[PDB]
Amino acid sequence: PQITLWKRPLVTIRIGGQLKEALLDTGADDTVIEEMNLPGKWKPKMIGGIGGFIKVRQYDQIPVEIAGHKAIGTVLVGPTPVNIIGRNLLTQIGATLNF
Amino acid sequence: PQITLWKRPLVTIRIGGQLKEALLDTGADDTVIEEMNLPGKWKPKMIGGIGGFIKVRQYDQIPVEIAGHKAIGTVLVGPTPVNIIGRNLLTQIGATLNF
Ligand SMILES: CC[C@H](C)[C@@H]1NC(=O)[C@@H](NC[C@@H](O)C[C@@H](Cc2ccccc2)C(=O)N[C@H]2c3ccccc3C[C@H]2O)Cc2ccc(cc2)OCCCCCNC1=O
Repeated sequence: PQITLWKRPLVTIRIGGQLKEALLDTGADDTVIEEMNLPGKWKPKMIGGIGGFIKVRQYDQIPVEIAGHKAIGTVLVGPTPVNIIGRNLLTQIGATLNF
Repeated sequence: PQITLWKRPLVTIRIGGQLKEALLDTGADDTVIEEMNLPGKWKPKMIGGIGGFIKVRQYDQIPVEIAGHKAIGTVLVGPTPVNIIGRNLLTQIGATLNF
């Protein structure tokens, strides 16, 4: 689908059997979801953005369905203001910026 | 043009007579430019991102040319690690997300 940017590009995703709303973020290298219980082993990690660095739990090969499109990749879980879909998963569903 | 997301979506912009490299960010509500001496009156502001908040100076009606696309709007100047072109300016150049 073609998404204009007048409003925040928030879409419904499905992860861990749960449906959530996430922001399609082209400025985020990785995908960071709000604290939740995800199956499997996780590795402590530190990511940085605007405002500072935060500690996250890194999960690998996590299946995520974005607007009906399937992706399987790394998902970081931590104290984020909003669920973010980064370039690691955006490239999987073939998302591009057009103008 | 069509920009893929394998790497960070960096483009050349023109602001205040200077050519800069900025990141096309669909996850940013506003546009944040690295510290530069822009003339005119500004309003102090605090924007929140991933690791917290940072203080910026808000300039309005600033002309910014994005890859040959003339746009004009609010620009926040602060200690950002990278120039960020937000939705306020992306909507003006007709930018969309497609997948
Ligand atoms: C610059 C971003 C502005 C300040 C902010 N947006 C973000 O921070 C949004 N994402 C910001 C990123 O697109 C910016 C982008 C800028 C950058 C780029 C390269 C190197 C350093 C910093 C970044 O942080 N990127 C980092 C990131 C984010 C998530 C996961 C991994 C990583 C790694 C790194 O790329 C998420 C958000 C947060 C609070 C929100 C709403 C959305 O509250 C609600 C809105 C609050 C007011 C509006 N604020 C925003 O739109």
